[PDB]
Amino acid sequence: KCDVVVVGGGISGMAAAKLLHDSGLNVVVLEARDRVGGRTYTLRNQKVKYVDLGGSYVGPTQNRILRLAKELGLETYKVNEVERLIHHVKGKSYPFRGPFPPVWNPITYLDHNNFWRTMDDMGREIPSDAPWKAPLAEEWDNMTMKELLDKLCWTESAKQLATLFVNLCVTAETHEVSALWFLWYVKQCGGTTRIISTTNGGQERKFVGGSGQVSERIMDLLGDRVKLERPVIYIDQTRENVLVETLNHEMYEAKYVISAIPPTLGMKIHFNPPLPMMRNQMITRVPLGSVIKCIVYYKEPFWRKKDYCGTMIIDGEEAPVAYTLDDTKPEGNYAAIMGFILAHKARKLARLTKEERLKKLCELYAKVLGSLEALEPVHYEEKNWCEEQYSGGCYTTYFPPGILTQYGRVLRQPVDRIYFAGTETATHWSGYMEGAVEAGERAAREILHAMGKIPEDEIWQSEPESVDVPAQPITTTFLERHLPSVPGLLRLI
Amino acid sequence: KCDVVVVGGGISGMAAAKLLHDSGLNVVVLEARDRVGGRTYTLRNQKVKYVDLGGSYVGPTQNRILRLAKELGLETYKVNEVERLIHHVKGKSYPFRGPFPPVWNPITYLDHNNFWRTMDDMGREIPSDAPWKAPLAEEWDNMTMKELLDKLCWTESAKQLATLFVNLCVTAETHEVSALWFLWYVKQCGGTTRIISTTNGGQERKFVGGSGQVSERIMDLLGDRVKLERPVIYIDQTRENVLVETLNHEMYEAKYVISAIPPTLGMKIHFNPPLPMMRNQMITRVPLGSVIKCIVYYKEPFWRKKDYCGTMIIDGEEAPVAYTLDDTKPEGNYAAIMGFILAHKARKLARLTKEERLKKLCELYAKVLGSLEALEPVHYEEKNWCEEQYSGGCYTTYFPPGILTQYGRVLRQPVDRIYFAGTETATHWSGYMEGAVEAGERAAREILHAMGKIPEDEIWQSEPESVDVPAQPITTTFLERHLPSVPGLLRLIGLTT
Ligand SMILES: *[C]C1=C([C])[C]=C2C(=[C]1)N([C][C]([O])[C]([O])[C]([O])[C]OP([O])(=O)OP([O])(=O)O[C][C]1O[C](N3[C]=NC4=C3N=[C]N=C4[N])[C]([O])[C]1[O])C1=NC(=O)[N]C(=O)C1=N2/[C]=[C]/[C]=[N+](\[C])[C][C]1[C][C][C]=[C][C]1
Ligand SMILES: *[C]C1=C([C])[C]=C2C(=[C]1)N([C][C]([O])[C]([O])[C]([O])[C]OP([O])(=O)OP([O])(=O)O[C][C]1O[C](N3[C]=NC4=C3N=[C]N=C4[N])[C]([O])[C]1[O])C1=NC(=O)[N]C(=O)C1=N2/[C]=[C]/[C]=[N+](\[C])[C][C]1[C][C][C]=[C][C]1
Repeated sequence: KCDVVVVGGGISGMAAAKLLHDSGLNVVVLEARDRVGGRTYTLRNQKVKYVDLGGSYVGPTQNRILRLAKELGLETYKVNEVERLIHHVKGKSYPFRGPFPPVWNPITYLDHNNFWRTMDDMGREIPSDAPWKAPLAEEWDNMTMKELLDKLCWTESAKQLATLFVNLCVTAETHEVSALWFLWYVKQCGGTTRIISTTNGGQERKFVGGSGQVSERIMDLLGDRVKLERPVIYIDQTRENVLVETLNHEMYEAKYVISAIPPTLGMKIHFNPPLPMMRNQMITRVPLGSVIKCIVYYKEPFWRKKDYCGTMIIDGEEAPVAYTLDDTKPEGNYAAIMGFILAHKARKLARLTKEERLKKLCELYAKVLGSLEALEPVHYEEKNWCEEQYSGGCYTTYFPPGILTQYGRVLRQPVDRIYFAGTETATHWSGYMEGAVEAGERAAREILHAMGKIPEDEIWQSEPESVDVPAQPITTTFLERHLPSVPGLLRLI
Repeated sequence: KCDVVVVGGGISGMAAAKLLHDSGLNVVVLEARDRVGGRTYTLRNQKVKYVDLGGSYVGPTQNRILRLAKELGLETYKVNEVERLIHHVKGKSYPFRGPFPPVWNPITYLDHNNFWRTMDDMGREIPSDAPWKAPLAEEWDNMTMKELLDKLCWTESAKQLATLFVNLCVTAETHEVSALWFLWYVKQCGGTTRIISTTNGGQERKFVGGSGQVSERIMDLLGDRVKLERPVIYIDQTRENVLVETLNHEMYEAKYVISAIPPTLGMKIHFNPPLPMMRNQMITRVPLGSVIKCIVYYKEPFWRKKDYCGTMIIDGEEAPVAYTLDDTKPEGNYAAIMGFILAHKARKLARLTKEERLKKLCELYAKVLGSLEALEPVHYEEKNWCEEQYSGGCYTTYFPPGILTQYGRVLRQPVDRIYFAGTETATHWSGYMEGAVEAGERAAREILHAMGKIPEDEIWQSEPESVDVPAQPITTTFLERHLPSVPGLLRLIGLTT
């Protein structure tokens, strides 16, 4: 028994556990599996030395995990983006530089340009704070991303790219998801460019040694306080001190509980009293994406000799993987290529043996890169989050049509003495590790204010720009921002 | 410890507990609350005598619950449909007879006609057995019912009626739901007419005294074997006998477990080993509807004197309730009007005090019936399932866009020795009580075949027509089935010639 019990073992949890504890409070972290990273997990073994099988990239805009990571003595390193990149469409590879693949036909350049531009216009109107307050909230929330794309794109080229863009960020199908939501999501990281970018944004760097380290080291900083194998089963706010209880068959009491489960996973616990109605149902409507992350390892980074860094953007159904990044260690060390198997594909491809899938991955790469070499892997590693009981799937939680709108404002409303962290709770970079920190921190601070050691003021707190990962702003073009849409051009005539 | 553990206390479970037990097997029903009715619950108290707060109607098509009901000595009674009915639109009531409200405008008579006609054409094409197998499964599954109506309906009159038709049957918004799914649902009951009808189909009869009876009585036939207050928390197939465990802190073991939790509510349990990928994620994408059931009681059934039985179909937002049935006991006894608060409205009006809601319903009724009398309730009763931890919501589970298609075929794939009941699992009338029976029974039988006391043959079993609720088929009209759509008419117009 203690002061405050935290229900998740992952980054948001620990971040929060620590904040509290750096603050004198007596904390305890109930964590359900033997490891402690979140959807964050770092394999270590001679063949690979280390690989993030969970989440790794981290960037310019993400001032907080950067910071936390530093305090625990960790270091960044940039991802390879020196050579050229590839957009392989209709069976051929086309190389290029810069964040964005070039388009040929004017009546298409116009389209694409409108597409993204429009995503951003549409977002500039959604408070991150609270998406459900947008002038057009409902209209956008009762529509599906596919609907939007269908309405928005006069060219197939664009319709597909956008699909992919989407398949790629969040984890599912243009048809699986609320427009209002997805629109929110992108903006809440600073829009298209920031998010899609390797170099001046989202996927610039990985952490030396693994993002796993983040939470392990906080565990180290915490005493015995972090209890592994402690699936929390049952929470009771009935009396005064709160009781939490473990599948284990032990009890803990405190005067507060932060929960860092991904929202759905709340169903995993039995509450008494019952949750208020909105929450109770909300927990039931907000699932997780599906993805298998895969890493194929070669003797050296053969791509570079062909003046490709290993970034492939790949169009089409026949392809197991649509996006690929270089995963070689910072030293020229373990040549590898990283790749995601998204959404429906993640479920189709699951049935194959690991082996069967490597063949597929390779063959693809050999073809896209154009090099027999890819046919000669030297080691493979993959994780399929789909199958994880205590995670539910990967990257994040998505919102289907009906929902942000109706159940949205509940996600982080406190229930008596339970407050709620978790990346899916953030406001910046939710969905990503940074999110997961802002969350926990904001949470815990909520509890502090409750206990009276701090004002409304200091629940929400600012993000001092890191010095190691400075951020430069986003640039537009008179042309880029006044060319007509395909319709405009039509009306112009 | 025992033979087979069943996880739900509701109709599917009991139905199934029984079947097994009628068969010599050593059963046990772990149920989580003090009661035992499903999303089936019967209030009892002088003011009311009894009222189903949960699910009550039952009808011509539903050959099994009728039957079980009978074996336990229960009796049907038809619901009032002698007087006329009302379609209240744009603020006026229009009375009528027959299951279907009449429409003025031909250019609209045609539309409606096509609307429903289309729903059935569209469903003659989806094997109930396995909806995901339709020639156009995907296309229809990545579409939302709102899209379909939008695409399908050339007239507001129709778009609105249809919307309501949906808000009503399932329990969500045209935009929350998969076309493919909803289509499936309707057809899996035998289509529009069967389903919408009071008299010759869906809502013909209530049981006397309450549906609750059904499951209680089985609990009676069952020994102590039914354990209330036993939230199952944890199920372990690791070894050989399976262990299930209660929040209570006691353990049962068996050689099979039937689960009768509505699917999502699986999450409620910790599995080891972990459920296979698909199931693990499916449990998570398939929620329930939202609805508050409401019953207002009057001195006598005043509407009848006005030659209305109290069936109100009510269009518009300004309305807390869109469908209303007479609930007066079969004797002329407790004058009452039943009504549903659907979908978004369920959540909007939830904030109001019970009181605030009564004023609202009444006022509503007073205007629609046109009768100061309704301003004079003599007692009120209401349930809001939205707030129920061990149910999730009401009538049933719905599938959003992505999903029947992908995670569908798992709903009832067994996992080692866990087999899966619950209405959400049926093939007929799923979503309804009948369903829940077909499920449970079929389930159990699945286990029988496992143990080798029965062949593949007898897992799925047929449905002998009730004598007391005989069923007559669905009737079409040369005209009904050849009038053009508003498009057809358009294309017909060929001034060219
Ligand atoms: C999975 C993943 C992947 C695969 C990938 C990725 C990721 C992921 N990410 C995301 C992250 O990870 C997130 O954000 C985080 O992690 C979250 O965290 P949190 O909040 O904490 O949650 P978690 O972590 O999970 O934790 C949880 C915990 O809890 C526990 N439990 C449960 N239940 C329970 C418990 N206990 C007791 N009782 C009970 N019941 C569990 O177990 C745990 O422990 C990401 N992120 C970042 O940042 N980075 C990266 O990299 C990532 N990744 C990704 C991304 C992708 N991208 C970027 C791509 C792209 C491209 C182009 C465009 C766009 C995008
Ligand atoms: C709710 C409802 C309402 C409100 C209404 C209705 C309904 C309902 N219904 C439906 C029914 O209810 C269903 O189907 C059934 O009941 C189901 O059952 P099952 O299968 O078994 O499931 P349940 O019952 O829920 O059971 C469950 C059990 O389990 C338990 N738990 C949980 N969790 C747990 C447990 N244990 C251990 N552990 C754990 N974890 C619980 O508690 C329980 O016990 C219906 N149906 C019929 O048949 N009828 C009727 O009436 C109904 N209702 C309605 C309907 C409506 N309508 C028809 C209307 C319309 C109009 C026009 C057109 C169409 C429609």
